[PDB]
Amino acid sequence: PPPECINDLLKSVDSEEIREYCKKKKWIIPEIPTNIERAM
Amino acid sequence: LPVIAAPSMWTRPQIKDFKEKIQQDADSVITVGRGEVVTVRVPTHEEGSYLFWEFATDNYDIGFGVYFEWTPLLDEIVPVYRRDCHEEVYAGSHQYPGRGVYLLKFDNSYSLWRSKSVYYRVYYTR
Repeated sequence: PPPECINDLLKSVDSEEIREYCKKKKWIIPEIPTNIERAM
Repeated sequence: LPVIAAPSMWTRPQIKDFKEKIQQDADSVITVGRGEVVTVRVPTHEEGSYLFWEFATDNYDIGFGVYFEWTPLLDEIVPVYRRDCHEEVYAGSHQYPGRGVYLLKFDNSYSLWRSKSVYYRVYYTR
């Protein structure tokens, strides 16, 4: 699963369905942020 | 020096599905106060290619941008600009310039009277 092609897909066809499928095939891995900073 | 690839950005019409899905899986909904800038730090994974982001808001627009912090140098990936993400979901992607940390800036600085509810989702590829 090439990274560049996963991108053209989601651009053109994007939904919860594509996202979950891409999650299923482990093409996209859910990300965990580290810090969430707050400023004024 | 390292050449930085251009980010990709787009939108998808189904906003209600996104916010519905977000609330289900986890509670991560950032409430950006008046005149506030929230920065979500998203580091790169040792074996990883791209970072994909999604974000949306309930009643109002908000500023969004993406910076990259090296391994404190800062590259500007998506310049901070106001998006109408209350109408639609906003998505985008970028290829790793190298080893570092992505800064997703949600910028409410301009808004005097209005807090913004931010639903977001992040992914990466391998």
